[PDB]
Amino acid sequence: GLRLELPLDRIVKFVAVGSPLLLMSLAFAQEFSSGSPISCFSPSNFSIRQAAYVDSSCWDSLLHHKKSLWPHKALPYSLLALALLMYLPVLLWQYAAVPALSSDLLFIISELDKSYNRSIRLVQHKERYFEFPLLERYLACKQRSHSLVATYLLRNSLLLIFTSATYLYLGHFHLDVFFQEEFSCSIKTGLLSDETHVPNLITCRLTSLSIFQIVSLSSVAIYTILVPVIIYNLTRLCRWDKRPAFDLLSRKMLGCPINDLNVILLFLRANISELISFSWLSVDFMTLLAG
Amino acid sequence: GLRLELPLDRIVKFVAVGSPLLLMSLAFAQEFSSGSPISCFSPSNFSIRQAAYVDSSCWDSLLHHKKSLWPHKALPYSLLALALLMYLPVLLWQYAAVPALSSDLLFIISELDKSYNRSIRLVQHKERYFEFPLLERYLACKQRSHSLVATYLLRNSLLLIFTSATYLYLGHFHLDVFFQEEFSCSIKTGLLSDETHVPNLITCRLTSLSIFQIVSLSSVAIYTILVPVIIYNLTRLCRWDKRPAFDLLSRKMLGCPINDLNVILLFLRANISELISFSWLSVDFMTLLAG
Amino acid sequence: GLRLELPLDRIVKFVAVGSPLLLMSLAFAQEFSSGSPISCFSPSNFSIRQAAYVDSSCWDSLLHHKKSLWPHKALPYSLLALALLMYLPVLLWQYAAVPALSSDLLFIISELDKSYNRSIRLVQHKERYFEFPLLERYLACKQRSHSLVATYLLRNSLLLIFTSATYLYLGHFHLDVFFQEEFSCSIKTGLLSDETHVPNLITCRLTSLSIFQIVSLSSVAIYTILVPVIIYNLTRLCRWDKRPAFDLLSRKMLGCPINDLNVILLFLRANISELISFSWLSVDFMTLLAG
Amino acid sequence: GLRLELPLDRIVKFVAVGSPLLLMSLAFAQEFSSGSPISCFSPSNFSIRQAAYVDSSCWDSLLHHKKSLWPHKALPYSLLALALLMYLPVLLWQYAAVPALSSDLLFIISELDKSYNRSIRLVQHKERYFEFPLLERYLACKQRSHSLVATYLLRNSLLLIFTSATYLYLGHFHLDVFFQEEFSCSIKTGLLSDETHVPNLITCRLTSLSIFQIVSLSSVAIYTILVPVIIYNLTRLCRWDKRPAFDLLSRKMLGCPINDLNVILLFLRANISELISFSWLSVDFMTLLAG
Amino acid sequence: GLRLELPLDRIVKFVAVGSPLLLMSLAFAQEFSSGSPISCFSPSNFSIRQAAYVDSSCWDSLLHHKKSLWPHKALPYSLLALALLMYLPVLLWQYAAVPALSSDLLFIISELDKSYNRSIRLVQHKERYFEFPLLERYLACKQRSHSLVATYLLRNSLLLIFTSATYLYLGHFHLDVFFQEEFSCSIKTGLLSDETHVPNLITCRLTSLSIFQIVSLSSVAIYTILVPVIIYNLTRLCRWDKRPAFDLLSRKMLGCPINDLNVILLFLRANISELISFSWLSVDFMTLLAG
Amino acid sequence: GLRLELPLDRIVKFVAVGSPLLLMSLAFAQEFSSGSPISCFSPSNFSIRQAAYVDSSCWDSLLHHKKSLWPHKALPYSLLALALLMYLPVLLWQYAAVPALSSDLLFIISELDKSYNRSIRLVQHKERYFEFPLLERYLACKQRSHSLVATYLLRNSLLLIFTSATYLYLGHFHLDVFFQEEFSCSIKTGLLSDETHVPNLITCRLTSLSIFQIVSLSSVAIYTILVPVIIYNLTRLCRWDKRPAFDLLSRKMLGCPINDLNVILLFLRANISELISFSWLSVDFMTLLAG
Amino acid sequence: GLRLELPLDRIVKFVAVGSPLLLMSLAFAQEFSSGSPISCFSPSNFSIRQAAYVDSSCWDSLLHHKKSLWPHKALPYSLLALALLMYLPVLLWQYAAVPALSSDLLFIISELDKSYNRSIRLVQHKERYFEFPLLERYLACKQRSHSLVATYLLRNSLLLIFTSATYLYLGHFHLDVFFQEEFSCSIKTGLLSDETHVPNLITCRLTSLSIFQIVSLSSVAIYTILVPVIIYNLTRLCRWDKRPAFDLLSRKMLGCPINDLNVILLFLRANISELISFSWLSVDFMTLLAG
Repeated sequence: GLRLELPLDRIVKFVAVGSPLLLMSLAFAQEFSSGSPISCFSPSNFSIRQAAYVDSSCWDSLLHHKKSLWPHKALPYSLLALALLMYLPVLLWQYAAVPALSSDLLFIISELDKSYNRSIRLVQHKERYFEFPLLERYLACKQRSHSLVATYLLRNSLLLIFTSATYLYLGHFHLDVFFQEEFSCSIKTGLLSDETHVPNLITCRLTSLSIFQIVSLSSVAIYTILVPVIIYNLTRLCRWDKRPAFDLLSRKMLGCPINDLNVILLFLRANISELISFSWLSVDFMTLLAG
Repeated sequence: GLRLELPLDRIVKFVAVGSPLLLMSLAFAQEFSSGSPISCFSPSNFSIRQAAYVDSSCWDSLLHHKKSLWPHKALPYSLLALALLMYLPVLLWQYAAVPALSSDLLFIISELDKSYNRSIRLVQHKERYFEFPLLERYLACKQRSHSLVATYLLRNSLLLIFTSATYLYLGHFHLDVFFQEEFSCSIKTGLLSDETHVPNLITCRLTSLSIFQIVSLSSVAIYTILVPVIIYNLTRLCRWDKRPAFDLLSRKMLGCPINDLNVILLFLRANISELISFSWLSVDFMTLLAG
Repeated sequence: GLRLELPLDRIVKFVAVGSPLLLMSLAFAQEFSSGSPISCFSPSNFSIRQAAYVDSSCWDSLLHHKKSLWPHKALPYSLLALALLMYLPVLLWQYAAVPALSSDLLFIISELDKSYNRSIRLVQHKERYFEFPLLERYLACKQRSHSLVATYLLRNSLLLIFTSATYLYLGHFHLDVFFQEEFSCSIKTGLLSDETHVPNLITCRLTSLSIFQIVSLSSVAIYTILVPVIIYNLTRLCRWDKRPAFDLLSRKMLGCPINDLNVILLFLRANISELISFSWLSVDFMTLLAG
Repeated sequence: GLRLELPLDRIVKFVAVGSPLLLMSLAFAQEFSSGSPISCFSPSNFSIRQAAYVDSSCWDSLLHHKKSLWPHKALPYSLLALALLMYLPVLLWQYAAVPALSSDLLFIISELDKSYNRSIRLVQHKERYFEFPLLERYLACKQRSHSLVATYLLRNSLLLIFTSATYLYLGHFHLDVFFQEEFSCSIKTGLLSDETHVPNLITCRLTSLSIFQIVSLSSVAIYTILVPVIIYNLTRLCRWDKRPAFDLLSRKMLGCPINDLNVILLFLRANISELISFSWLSVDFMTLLAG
Repeated sequence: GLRLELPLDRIVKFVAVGSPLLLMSLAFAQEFSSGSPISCFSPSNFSIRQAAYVDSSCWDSLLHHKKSLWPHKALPYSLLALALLMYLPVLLWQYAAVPALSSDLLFIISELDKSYNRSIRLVQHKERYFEFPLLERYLACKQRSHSLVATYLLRNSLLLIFTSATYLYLGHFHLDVFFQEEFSCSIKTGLLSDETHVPNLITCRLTSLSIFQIVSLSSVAIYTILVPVIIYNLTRLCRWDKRPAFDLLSRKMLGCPINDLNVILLFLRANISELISFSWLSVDFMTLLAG
Repeated sequence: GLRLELPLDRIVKFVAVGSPLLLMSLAFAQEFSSGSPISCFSPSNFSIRQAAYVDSSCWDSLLHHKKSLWPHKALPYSLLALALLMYLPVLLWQYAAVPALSSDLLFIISELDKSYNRSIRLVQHKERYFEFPLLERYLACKQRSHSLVATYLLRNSLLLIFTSATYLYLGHFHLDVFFQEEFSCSIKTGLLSDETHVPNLITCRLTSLSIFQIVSLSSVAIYTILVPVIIYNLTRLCRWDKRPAFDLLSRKMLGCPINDLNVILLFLRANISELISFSWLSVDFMTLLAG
Repeated sequence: GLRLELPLDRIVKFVAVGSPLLLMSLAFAQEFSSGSPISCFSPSNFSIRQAAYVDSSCWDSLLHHKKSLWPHKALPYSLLALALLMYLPVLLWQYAAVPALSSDLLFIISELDKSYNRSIRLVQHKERYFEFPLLERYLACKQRSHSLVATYLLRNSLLLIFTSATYLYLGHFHLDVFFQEEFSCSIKTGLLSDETHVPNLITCRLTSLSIFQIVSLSSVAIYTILVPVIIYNLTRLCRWDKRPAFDLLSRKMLGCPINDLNVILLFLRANISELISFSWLSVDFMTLLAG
């Protein structure tokens, strides 16, 4: 029943994955309802099937003559790609960091409990500093590594990079097609030319500009909101974490803070409820700890 | 099986989250049924496709010429945003207050049970005042804090602020479009101008004014009803809570009532059924307590 | 596995909550099927879209000129409100009476079982009257209260009040629109006036008068049926309830019958199967009770 | 795991409740499919909307001029009412007879098992007649009552009464509208009069006469079949039921057969598998019973 | 975990009940899809609604003038009735034979196991013939009865009778309407007569003759296949069943084979896996049985 | 948790049953979508209903005049019949072979384990050849039988026969209608003759030739692939199976290989994981087997 | 609870199987929505049914005259075949390698645990090299085999081969039909010729070119991404795997690396968490291992 993810990262992943899916569903469920996502004012003597042909041709082309409006067609697929892009760092953390850290937390929790139990017999009263050789050798070995701190940094770095990519994509493509609801589509380009019945230019109107605007604005707003929490999570480990065995923990509590020790200390602090935290909530001393 | 939420707050959160979703579903399920949410009286010689083009264009524009009716289009999305705004304080309370308070309740419950068991042997008859040092040191440490009382106040403060925001939004936007069921829409503004067939102004009628009025009135009524219960919950802790170990509880029962002691006392009173409340329901005395 | 609700109240709540929902579903499921809930005999030269505009406008207005038929539009929503109005007393009883009464029943059941077990050793043969001080002090304390009897009365009072409100609403609004299946609707009131093509008055017919009549009659009938059972439940406690420990129960069996003793006695009688009711089904005596 | 209902009554209740629901579903699922349940031969120059108006008006009126065909409209609702009418006696038996009889069966089963166990020690060989005072006093008390036999009779009486009511309703209303598939409907009665375009009389045809005939015939047939089993169940207890402790049972096996003893004897016989029925299947004697 | 039904009867009941339901679903799911199950070649000047009226009238009448085609309309209901007719014998066997036979099998299995255990102590080496008085008295009592063999015969007899009824119905009604896909329907019989516009006779074509033919042929084929297995099951008990305690079984293995002994012997043989069948699979002898 | 089916036969049955169902669903789900499965080029002056009549008549007839195209109509039903034809051998194996073989495997497994346990005490060191009389008598009795080997052969024989039947049906019927997408249908054969308006011959086109071709080709390909695995399974037992107790197994390992011994040996080899296969994976010797 | 698949192969199989199904669903769900997947500009005097006939005929033919566009019709079926082609290697690995390897891992894990337990008693201080004869004989027997390494290589080889086949198919067929949205279809080839009304050539346009392009590009991209991980998995075993009993493991750690030893070593390393890995996470020595 161990908890292997910080509470903030859980809600960050949930929001970042869920929101593009919700926006994509809000766009799929409207164009199926309204029918065609584009209308065209065909001439009066175009019967019925020729009007449908004009509609389909202008929707397929999507090129304003008098310049290109391709983002309208590729909205839900581009939104769906964002879901996979957000889900990739979660998969990386799931399949690259949690197996080692799970064992590293279980072992340290068990031996911390054992050390507390051993110190209990000393409480009811110095062969204590050397009494835990494992807690010094193992912790010195892990402090010199750089194994999974890199993955923890890189997950947030990837999330920030993809957020910046979304910013660039939106601000470079969707901005130039705002407030553009109609365009002059043409079909007299290929073999249909040299045929006098069909007019030269046909006006057509997009029927889903509101969905486009709402999706763009909402996505920009939420992915703006989601940046400070990400940078806070990234910068959380930069400052040194401070709250018998805890004395030995504080003994090697110094130096550059970029190790594997900081992440396991953070996960230990976030999982303090597993071990006996009776004395943790009450922040002489031996008399109080006697009970 | 501990209960970590007051019964009143449960129903308040349930109502405040559920009702905008129900109203939004009552609006989605009608415009899909009736087809277009707006009709237009196109001229007789407009064939079929041109009438649909006029309908779609006037629905997209939604601007009365002879002034703007944008709330009609943005009703379900604005209602959906209210659901997230209501759900945010619940998330804050879930992820910021309940972990510490759960441990603080478990510890106090266990040691209260232990103290009652110890006093039982004294019942069947003064080393009793000093017999519980933890119940004095821990309770004095928590009484000097201000940790989670701020969150408890801020949840209700946020709910009140968002209710006021809903009031302002409704009374500033929806009021000026009541009793307005039809408008003169125009399409001869862009490239469609200088074309004599289409008339200058086309009358159009909204087919969902009843849903608009009903949703607005119902939402105003329910969020009016939900205010006194919120202010009662906020003001509940302002008055000091009054009902061996309970004597020590009453001993430090004084001073300014804004501490972390008041909230844990309220949760203890609301969870009296966990411990032995045999003597609680019967509100000399030692002879009665002997059984 | 305690039973905390009388069997009659269960079926009363089930009927009173379920029936408006069933009637509302019988009205939603028909107007979605038949299409428009109102038809209009537009002139022959009105094309197609103008007829739909006339239909929508007359349905939105719903005002007979040659007086108002608004109950037809607001039938399912008014029926849905009745469901919440019926559900409110159930919520009140669930969140205001059952927690105290559950403990009060558990304690009395356990101590009744203990007293029966103690009297068993006296059966196989006067320090018996004073042998149960708790059963006298606790029962005298509860007999002087007025705590949850008020809630039990007020639940049925609220149900009766809401039934009377439904009576008044139906008999004051739905009665004047019976046998009215068609009306002369007009659209030439606003900007559509001074336009000679549209006629002055257009006949329209309601296509759901049968559903209206059936719903009204059925609701009146069932809420007429549901009144005598409610008044019987309310008047049940007015008469004093009569069927070692039961001798002490009969000892304080007198006085004004409006206490908290009557309701707990009723719940004890309705939950006689929990304790040992071997002698209850066989209604000298010590010889029979020896087995 | 006690069985509290006779096998015949189970299938009777299942058939009587299920069949009207099945017939109602066979009528709902057809008129939604075919569209309108009535067609009308409007004149050729009635455009499109006027034909729909004529259809809806004639369906709402449903009055043959050259006399009333209201059963066609009220078929599924009248069938649905039969489901509740059939379900009411089941509810009465569930909430009025089974709680007392459950305890009365459990007690008699347990003490019968105890008596058999006591007689076992006498088998391996007269203080036996007086050895079971409870089996005589309790059984004499129950034989003088009339408590739940009245409910058992009244359930079948109510079922028979409602079957007779269904017979009367069908044979008094549905018989006069058989072989009537078309009628002359009129709409020129109210304000539509003094208008020369609409003809005086319009022929209309019912499109669901086959469903009407099939439902009527099937319901009559099944509720004819269901009567002899009901009367057999009612008359089952009139004849006295005949198959140490069973000798005492046979000792008071006489007199008028209308008591509470007959019903509990029937339920005991139908639940013979609960106790040790090893000797029941083998229908000197002590030597055989020794094993 | 006893098995109370022969494997062959299980598949027979499954096929006989499932197949009419499958055929009925294959007919419901096609006429809902294709729309109307009958088309009519109305004249050119019949507008739109008059053609629908002609279609509905000819479908309702279904009477060839120049003789009756009623089986086409009543196909799915007649197929549904066959499901209940097939299910009735299963209900009879479930509610009339299995309760007695279950106890009769449990008792004989337990005492057979006991006898085998007793003979085990004699194996490791004549007070054996009289050692099982119950196995002789009980088996002689059951051999003289005729209780449930009649039900076992009557179930298969009813299945055969209903198969013959299906044969007669199909071969007497469906045969005369094969290769008949169109007919001359008339509507000028009632009040529509003396009206010159509608022609005297209108040709109409059935659009579901293929479904009719396929259903008829398939049903005939499968219910032909299902007869030999039924007659084999019926004739199975006519021949005497042959494979310490089994010696006593063979001792009364003679006489007329129509008893209750044959059916319980068949069920014992079909449930040989319940008891110790170690020696059954190996079909001197005492030396082999020693292990 | 015994495994009673070879892994190859599992996938063979899964493929052979699933694939016709998948192909049938790929044909049902297309003709419901496209509407009519056949179109006809009716003349210009045929109104609307006469065109539908022509379509339905030509689809029902399906007879090219200038020869018969009946396989197009009977594709999904003929595909559905193949599912039952494939499922029949699985039912035969389930209800005719597995009950005897299950017991025969359980007994041999248990006694093999017992023999291994007995030989264990001899390992840690000739009364061993005669030490297992059952393993010789029972195995000699089963080797002389021919009971369930016939069923095992006949299942694969039936599968091969039905595959050959499918080959013959496809290659004899579907081959002559390939590359035939249109035909000249006629309706002027019966009473519609001697009527000048309808032309003599009407061209019609099949709209589902692609589905026909794809289904035919895919089915031929997969049932070609499925033949070598079937013949391998059939020929598997023809060669003698070769890998204290296993010495006795090898002792009677000779003669004609068509017995019941081969199938139980195959199932034993396929279920080697049930017993102790510690020495099986390591393929002097007594020293190695000591551990 | 053993893990029998490498984590990388799990995600590879998941992606390779899921993605063609997702792409196929993205193509099925669009052409059902838009209606026909192809439109045609029929002449004005073609009524309604002739236009539908032209549409269906041109969709069935799909042959540009002025060369063949068959990939458009066969997109979802060709995508569905890829799912089975990807699933086949997973089935091969499931039914050909995992049963032997499961036992081979269980045995080695159990005996490794036993050896560690035996060495524990030697830790707390040379009959150790010969102390594990099984770990040498069994491991030498498996090192000389080539049984399941071939299957492990062949699974990835098959995946690479099918990826190359997909590359060839796409680049040889889909490339020549890009940027081709319309074609000149003809119907005047068969019996419809010599008929002057229908024109010689009819222009038609594909309405699903965007789906075609998106599916092709996306599939190419993802199956390009999936190649380096496959080749990494294939090349993983080529390099020798390096990290009392582990000394014996290192003793035969040499030679050509193509054996069955490498795969079981890889699976042991990937399943290190099953056994006691307390000393694994802490990478003199005996003093540290004493705890």
